Amino acid sequence: MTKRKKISLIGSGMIGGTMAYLCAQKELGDVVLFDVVKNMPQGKALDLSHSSSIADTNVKVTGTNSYEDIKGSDVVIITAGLTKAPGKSDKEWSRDDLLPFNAKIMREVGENIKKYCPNAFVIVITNPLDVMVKVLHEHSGLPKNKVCGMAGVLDSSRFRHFIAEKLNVSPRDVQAMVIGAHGDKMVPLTRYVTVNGIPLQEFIKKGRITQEEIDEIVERTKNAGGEIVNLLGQGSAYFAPAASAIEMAEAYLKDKKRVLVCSCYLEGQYGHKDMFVGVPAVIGGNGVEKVIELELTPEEKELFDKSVEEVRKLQKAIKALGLEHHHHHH
Amino acid sequence: MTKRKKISLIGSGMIGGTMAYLCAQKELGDVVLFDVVKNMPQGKALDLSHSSSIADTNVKVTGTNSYEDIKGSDVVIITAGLTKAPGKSDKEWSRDDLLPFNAKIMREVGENIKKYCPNAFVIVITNPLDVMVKVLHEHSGLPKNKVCGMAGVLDSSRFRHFIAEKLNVSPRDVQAMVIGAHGDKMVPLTRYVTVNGIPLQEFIKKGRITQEEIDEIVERTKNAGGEIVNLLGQGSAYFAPAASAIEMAEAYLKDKKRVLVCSCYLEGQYGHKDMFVGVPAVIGGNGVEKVIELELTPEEKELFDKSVEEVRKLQKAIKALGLEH
Amino acid sequence: MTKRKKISLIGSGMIGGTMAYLCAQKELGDVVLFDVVKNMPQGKALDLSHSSSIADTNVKVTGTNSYEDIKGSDVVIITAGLTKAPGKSDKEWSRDDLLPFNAKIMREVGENIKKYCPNAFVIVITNPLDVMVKVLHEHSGLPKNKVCGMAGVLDSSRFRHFIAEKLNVSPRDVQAMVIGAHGDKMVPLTRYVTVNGIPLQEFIKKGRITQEEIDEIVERTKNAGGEIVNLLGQGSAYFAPAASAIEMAEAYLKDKKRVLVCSCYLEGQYGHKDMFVGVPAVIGGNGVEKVIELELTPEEKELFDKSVEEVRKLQKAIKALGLEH
Amino acid sequence: MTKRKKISLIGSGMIGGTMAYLCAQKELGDVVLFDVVKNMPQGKALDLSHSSSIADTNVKVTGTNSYEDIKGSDVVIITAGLTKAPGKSDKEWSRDDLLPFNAKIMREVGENIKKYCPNAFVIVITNPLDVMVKVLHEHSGLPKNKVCGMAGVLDSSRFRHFIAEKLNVSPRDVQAMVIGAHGDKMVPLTRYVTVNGIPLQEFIKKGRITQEEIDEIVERTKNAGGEIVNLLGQGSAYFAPAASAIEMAEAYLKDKKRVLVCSCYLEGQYGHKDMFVGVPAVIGGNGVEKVIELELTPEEKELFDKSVEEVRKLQKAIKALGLEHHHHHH
Ligand SMILES: NC(=O)C1=CN([C@@H]2O[C@H](COP(=O)(O)OP(=O)(O)OC[C@H]3O[C@@H](n4cnc5c(N)ncnc54)[C@H](O)[C@@H]3O)[C@@H](O)[C@H]2O)C=CC1
Ligand SMILES: NC(=O)C1=CN([C@@H]2O[C@H](COP(=O)(O)OP(=O)(O)OC[C@H]3O[C@@H](n4cnc5c(N)ncnc54)[C@H](O)[C@@H]3O)[C@@H](O)[C@H]2O)C=CC1
Ligand SMILES: NC(=O)c1ccc[n+]([C@@H]2O[C@H](COP(=O)([O-])OP(=O)(O)OC[C@H]3O[C@@H](n4cnc5c(N)ncnc54)[C@H](O)[C@@H]3O)[C@@H](O)[C@H]2O)c1
Ligand SMILES: NC(=O)c1ccc[n+]([C@@H]2O[C@H](COP(=O)([O-])OP(=O)(O)OC[C@H]3O[C@@H](n4cnc5c(N)ncnc54)[C@H](O)[C@@H]3O)[C@@H](O)[C@H]2O)c1
Repeated sequence: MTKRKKISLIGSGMIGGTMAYLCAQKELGDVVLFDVVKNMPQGKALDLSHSSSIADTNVKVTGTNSYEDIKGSDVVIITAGLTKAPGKSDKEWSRDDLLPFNAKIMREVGENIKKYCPNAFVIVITNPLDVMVKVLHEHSGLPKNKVCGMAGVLDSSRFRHFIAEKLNVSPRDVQAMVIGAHGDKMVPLTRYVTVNGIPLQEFIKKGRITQEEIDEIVERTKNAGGEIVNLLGQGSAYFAPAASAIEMAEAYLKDKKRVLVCSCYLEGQYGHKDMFVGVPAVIGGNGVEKVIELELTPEEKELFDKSVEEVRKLQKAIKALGLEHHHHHH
Repeated sequence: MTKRKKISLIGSGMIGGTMAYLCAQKELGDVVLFDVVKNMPQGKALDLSHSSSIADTNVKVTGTNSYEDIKGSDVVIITAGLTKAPGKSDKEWSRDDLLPFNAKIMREVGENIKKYCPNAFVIVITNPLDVMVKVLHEHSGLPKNKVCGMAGVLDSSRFRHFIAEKLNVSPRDVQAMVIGAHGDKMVPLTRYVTVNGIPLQEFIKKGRITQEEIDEIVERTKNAGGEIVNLLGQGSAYFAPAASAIEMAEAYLKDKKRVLVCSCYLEGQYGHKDMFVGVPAVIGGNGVEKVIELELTPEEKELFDKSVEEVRKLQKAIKALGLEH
Repeated sequence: MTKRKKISLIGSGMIGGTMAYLCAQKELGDVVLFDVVKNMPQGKALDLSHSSSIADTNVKVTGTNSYEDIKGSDVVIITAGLTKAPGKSDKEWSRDDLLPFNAKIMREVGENIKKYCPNAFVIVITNPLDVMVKVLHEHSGLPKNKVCGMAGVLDSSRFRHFIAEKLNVSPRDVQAMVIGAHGDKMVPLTRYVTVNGIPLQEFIKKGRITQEEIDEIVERTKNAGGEIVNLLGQGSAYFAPAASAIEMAEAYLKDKKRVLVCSCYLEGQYGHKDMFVGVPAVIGGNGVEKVIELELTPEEKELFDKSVEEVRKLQKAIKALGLEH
Repeated sequence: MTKRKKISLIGSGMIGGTMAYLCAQKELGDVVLFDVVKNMPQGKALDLSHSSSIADTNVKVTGTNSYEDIKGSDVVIITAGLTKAPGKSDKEWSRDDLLPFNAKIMREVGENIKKYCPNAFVIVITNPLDVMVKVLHEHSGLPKNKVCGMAGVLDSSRFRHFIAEKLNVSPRDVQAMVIGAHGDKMVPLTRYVTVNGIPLQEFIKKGRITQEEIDEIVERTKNAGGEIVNLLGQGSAYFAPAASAIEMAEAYLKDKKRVLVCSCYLEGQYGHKDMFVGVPAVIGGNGVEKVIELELTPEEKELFDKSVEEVRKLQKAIKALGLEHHHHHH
């Protein structure tokens, strides 16, 4: 027969479980919840199985501590890693501090994807996002188009939400993109914000929103992750991160050709190569099918290049870790 | 108790039945299917009721030949009318030719809404759309914000589909608007086409689409209705018209504040007043909450004004039939 | 790349177009609308394509007059055929009278499936359903588990709707099956009707429904198709038939293991073999995965056997037309 | 205008947030997330707002620490309370130990519903469920039909899932009910389990499932909550509890006339009155529109009555708490 789709969630914490719940609600495919922690993914998987019965969906949800259970996955979504570095206050939370904790996890996960599901589409969520996706790509041996990072869909959703709230319109009808690194140097593209294709500038000229208010929204978008960390007190955001990665997964599974901002492998676009960074892309059954090259103004391009320089600085730290290949398997 | 929403579909032909099906699938509210043809709406309502059981939804679908069954409707959607004028060929199909048959029907429907459901949000579909909506409005007594015509969501869906197909991207990510009259002088707004906010011009510059291809798509959008009439051989489009009207209805029922192009009563926007014509609008729980006045270029403004002039010409026929002015 | 599912709809009339609309709303897969009428499926496909843009779904809808476009289909759903026999009144409508017109069409469709998409799961709708499915199966060469007819989900949806309406509960919570032939000798299984597993008998005992009311509902279920034919005046039911077939298709495409009554090839269950007739079945990725043999009472068994005998009589006509045996 | 529906979630912890996410996904109405903990509901509400933008839904999600923000709620769902009593091991987890912690919370919540949204339909989740719903009803002054407890939909979903898994059929097609108290003396109604109306017994007679396997499933259903507590290590189940309460809310909001097992106020049915206990009911726009009286056999009825006696024993403990009315307002 043609089997249900199979989605493995490497990491069964807050984002992992929430993504599994979306998969159950949406009947996307069978789900494997993998974690290093014993019993917990099996417990969440039982709860999620019960929830599938309530939803009248037909979804097997399996919890596991064994990588071999990811064999034959169509999609793999990776959240394995730490959310907050120890000995740091909430207010000084930085994704950058997670780097030395999370890089070695990416190598392990990569080696296991290489062994058990080398044909999967792989979405990395673990921070610091743009360099974690590079480590994973390097150690997994996957095709450049079959690995990407979730960040832009989340950052863009934030930008959209804040603009839509201010204008009092449906967020369906706001288009907004945030490109570059997933961090403080992300680049919300104000000039590209539209309301059903109507430039945001029209609304400014009509006095429905001011430049000052837009500038505030751009900064709120940059700071949104930390805003939620400060309010929650434990961990980080999960409902929107989960939804963002599932939107990407959906695009792959059903070959939708969505235009989504993701951290993608560049091969010369925007003047850069051999790194992953946030750019608009077409996502379909071939994975990252196209990186779209925006006609950025010199000012936007300078912001983007400065963003990329933050990824290059993190990449130097990854190199200073020294990670050998074929550590776990080959 | 708070009751389910009640949606009355005045006209139970192709579009009306298809809209009822969406209401059953989406569990939007109870549905009244009204028509002047005896027994037909009752038959469709039984079929639709069976289909709600299959969908596991909770929807009463009532077919009727009596206007009294529209009492208390939250939303009324009007498709009553002819699709093709008697004695005309398919090749010469024109929405304008429907005018003398359908205008009288709008008057009658309006009179009934006025007594039975004056607080409804009313969506007109019957062609020729922009003048039909004005007849309905005038004879119903409804507030200007509580009546509109479905056209621009359909015309825009065509523009979006054709652009998305050429670019090979999801239509979710194509924004395209068509404003003006729902007819040959509709105005597909090429300058406003975006792919997730990215101007279509960027894709031209990169050679992903040519200006000639866009020009073809613009004309294909204008001609889409008659293309489908000629292909089908019977009637006219209905799957997309139904979905477009239901999108509008959902925006009202759930106070969504959608930005949708609809035929709206103008009160000076674009330099025009006291007609309905297609414009971007915010649709929510107060109906047409705002008409958005685009910063049209002089050339776009001219195209819009020539579109409005087609509505004004049709309105002269309405006045000459004794149906208002 | 793993491609989208491909669903071919052989017949692009009322049911075929409505099923395409569900596929577009539900984003089930790309759709091919095939018909012998030139240009009509192409027109509907354009309309449906526009409607997918409105739905924000990602669905190619292709209309065609060429069987070659069914190549590689995952699912094929067959509605090609007549709905009413020429020269008969509505009051005397009988599915049996369609047999000599529609049987030849099943042969032709089968021959094409055999070369172009022999690995498809095939759902037959064309009437008279139980014998049409057997002609298709025989001339297609498909495995017995890969072909079935849609009938029992529709008949059961009617039984469910009528019971749910009388009890004033959600039809989600009514389980009712109708087995046997899709015709006047269908068998609504009163003893198996439940409300969330609670036997209907409990509601009789409490006076929420009477035996006379149930008896009326049983007959209304049997007569439902012809009731809708008489009300509509044109054609026959389509909203519930479409939804029923799409429910079946979804069970296959997503390996759901739904328990649905379908016309299935019997291999000794109920004491019968080598015919298709309505039985409860588990539908999943291997098609008809299991026929469930109910513990019928002697009286129920007799009703089922008399239903099977109606299929056997129709099959004699099939043999006499030279279409198998 | 006719406003969106308004759903207030009193308690913004694991179940509360998860219910808010379902409301955002399903576009059920605007959501108020109330909690006594400062900042946390506001943080979750931001994350959920972002997720609504991703979902293309039109949902306002507000976090609050003020009861007045529940004014005009159509539905109120209460999870306010403790999940695990202190100083107890996971293996000895009991809903009964939560009683003295949670009763006073119910009085406070009730008094505020009375003041701010007396026309709401109220779904209680806080354990120990059947007596918490009684405390809430007593102190809120709501109509008997406008308050109920979520338990049976969850317990029944579990019974359904386990049966459906064993038979390898869609859980849509399994009907199973668990009635009585939400605890160890719940009563899974084996005789009423059906597969599209086909008695489970047919499947036993055909050898597709054994009585021994059914008996195991009945006990697994009784123990399911504790099973998940043991596996998770922290807190209790949330994905299915949330889904269960939203299914009940949906039934109300859209007047669906669903047949759902809920903890309902009895007025003589089953031989009992003036308590809430799990029974099948029709749920629609009038709330609990009908309690269905099953034709229980004497053996099933004995199990049900013993279940009710557990609720009566908890109720005596509630009485021994002594709670005065008009403590917070009136
Ligand atoms: N974008 C737009 O605004 C579109 C507009 N249309 C128009 O919508 C209208 C309906 O199209 P279809 O549903 O396809 O046509 P249809 O012919 O299938 O149905 C029209 C129904 O109106 C009924 N009707 C006629 N006079 C009536 C009366 N006084 N009251 C109640 N019902 C009455 C008829 O009996 C018939 O069932 C046509 O005028 C057509 O031109 C259609 C497509 C797109
Ligand atoms: N429960 C059931 O099994 C139900 C069965 N039916 C049956 O389904 C069939 C279709 O019903 P509708 O869609 O309402 O009819 P319809 O008349 O609207 O469409 C049938 C289509 O089949 C096409 N067709 C005829 N010969 C063909 C050929 N060789 N190949 C391709 N297409 C061809 C026609 O041109 C037409 O478009 C009828 O036989 C009807 O009795 C209908 C309702 C319920
Ligand atoms: N936009 C973004 O890209 C974005 C947004 C939010 C969170 N994040 C990141 O996502 C990651 C997960 O966040 P969360 O809230 O789900 O965290 P969490 O702490 O709730 O869960 C992470 C899980 O990873 C597991 N884990 C640790 N090591 C592992 C290993 N070697 N293999 C498998 N599992 C392992 C842990 O046991 C834990 O269950 C964090 O790195 C966080 O910074 C990124
Ligand atoms: N089937 C059932 O009925 C069922 C199933 C699961 C959980 N539960 C119960 O649901 C309740 C909630 O579980 P959870 O996992 O969401 O717990 P949780 O600890 O994650 O959240 C409970 C929240 O209640 C808040 N709270 C405490 N006192 C409050 C007050 N006076 N007002 C408002 N908020 C207050 C807390 O601050 C906390 O955020 C528990 O009592 C648990 O036993 C019942």
